[PDB]
Amino acid sequence: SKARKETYSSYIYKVLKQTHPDTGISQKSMSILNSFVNDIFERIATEASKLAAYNKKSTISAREIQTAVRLILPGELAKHAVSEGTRAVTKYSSS
Amino acid sequence: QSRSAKAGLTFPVGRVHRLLRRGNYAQRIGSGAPVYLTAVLEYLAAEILELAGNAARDNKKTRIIPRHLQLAIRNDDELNKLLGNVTIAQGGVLPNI
DNA sequence: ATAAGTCACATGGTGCCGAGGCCGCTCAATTGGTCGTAGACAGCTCTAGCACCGCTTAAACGCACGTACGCGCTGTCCCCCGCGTTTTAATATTAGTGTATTTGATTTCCGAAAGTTAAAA
DNA sequence: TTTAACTTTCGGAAATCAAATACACTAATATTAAAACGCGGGGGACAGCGCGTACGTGCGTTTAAGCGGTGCTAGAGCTGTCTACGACCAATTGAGCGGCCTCGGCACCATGTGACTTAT
Repeated sequence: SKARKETYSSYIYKVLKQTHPDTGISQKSMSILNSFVNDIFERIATEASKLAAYNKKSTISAREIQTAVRLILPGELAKHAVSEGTRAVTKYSSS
Repeated sequence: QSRSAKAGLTFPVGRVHRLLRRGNYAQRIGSGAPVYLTAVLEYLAAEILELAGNAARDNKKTRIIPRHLQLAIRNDDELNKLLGNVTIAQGGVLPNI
């Protein structure tokens, strides 16, 4: 048997449709970008909860994630990342 | 209505939520944390694939390939710091001039 | 002439065949609601900071200057390889067997939870 | 006086047992892309050298670095107290694809009455 495997490939392809509607993706490229988000997710979350443990505070929260991303990303990308995280969570909380 | 739709995000905020639960990083998770993380991941993915698409334009073909991806990631000097440890599958290596 | 009768006509209705039109069951994850507890907080006090002077003379910077030192120099040695050649072993095809994984049904395993109390500066 | 280890339990985990694929390798095969032998070569990298040089090598007078008092206050760390916020439960949905049905339309046999007719 073979269990259903987690993937973000549909979302990756959709955002590529938004960017370049005429462009497709190779299978190897799609596996590569599917691995991108999981690798980033891990190296953000571990650092964020380690920072939370340094705070000796129970909850991993938005401030912890913001700090973790701005720690680990190179600064030029970090500015964009924190701005987009903040505006996204604000748009959500405005619901 | 879905959480991703309410956020305006394309990526699966609910999947990021449940994955944070699976990754046992902390017992109590703020509700804003998964959506913030999903937004960050979506931004990074969009940026890298846009760079790869422009690389494909430079190579004059309409499908992304690991060579396009490797060229983009190595050429962008900030994402090369972010993924300096990574080497891409069928990605190659950049020229001396 | 007319009650009986045959007859055809006319309409009844009963039966079977699709078929397009609603319907039934299930699982996603939402959101509705609700306990209980992390979180920010409420007076707070005192820490190690960080000035804020107020000395001293130990570094230190320049003043001199000097071998050391460099840096191309230069006969020449040498070695790498650009091929040209025979090899030469890298293809990349089938293959079934021989576990390798593997996914059901448990079936014990065991530590988080709930008392109860040992210990502990 | 506060950080543990007794315990007293139990209900998900982590064993087990099993068969269902299925994949690895151990292996024939002619080909055939690259290996590796084989001699010059350029080319270059090192020998040897002059003299310019550049960082130490060496003195004089500075400068900061280091103490050494003199505050004083900004946070450290701690709030004693009020929630909020999120972890749970479940309901509160839903949509998608099978199921019945049920529409109406055909082919077929039943039933009554209008001719008419005849033997009443």
